[PDB]
Amino acid sequence: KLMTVTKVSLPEGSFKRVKPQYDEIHIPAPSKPVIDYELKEITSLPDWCQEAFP
Amino acid sequence: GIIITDQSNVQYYLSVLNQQLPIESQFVSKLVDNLNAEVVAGNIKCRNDAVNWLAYTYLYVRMLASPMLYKVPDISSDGQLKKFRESLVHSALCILKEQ
Repeated sequence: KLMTVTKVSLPEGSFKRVKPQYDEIHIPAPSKPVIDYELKEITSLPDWCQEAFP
Repeated sequence: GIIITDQSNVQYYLSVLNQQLPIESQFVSKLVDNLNAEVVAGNIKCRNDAVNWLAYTYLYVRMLASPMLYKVPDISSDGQLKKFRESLVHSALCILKEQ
């Protein structure tokens, strides 16, 4: 059901529902990361170190 | 991620859910025993020493940050808790002595 401008909007948060029994709220997923990096590969390690993640 | 609860306190809970309330030291209680242990270990020979030791604790840091809530008198006189710490130590050592 409908939603109103309410406390702790953010305003990345974006859901509200209702019933005459209980006032039911949802929230979307937390944001996905901005990428300004290299996902660090395993081969970049020294020799012995690559058995960190066998 | 869901919670079932009363609608009144949800408002309070919402803030918490945003990870807002920080880590705040509970060393008030466990101060004493820890202090005793330190003493036993054989190095805290004076309240100055105790105060020095306390500085390395997170309680001290917390006090420095946001004092007033933690039973604190005043920042201008103490500066870096160099009376408050002493007071704490003194409190510890009377009770400890009694036991």
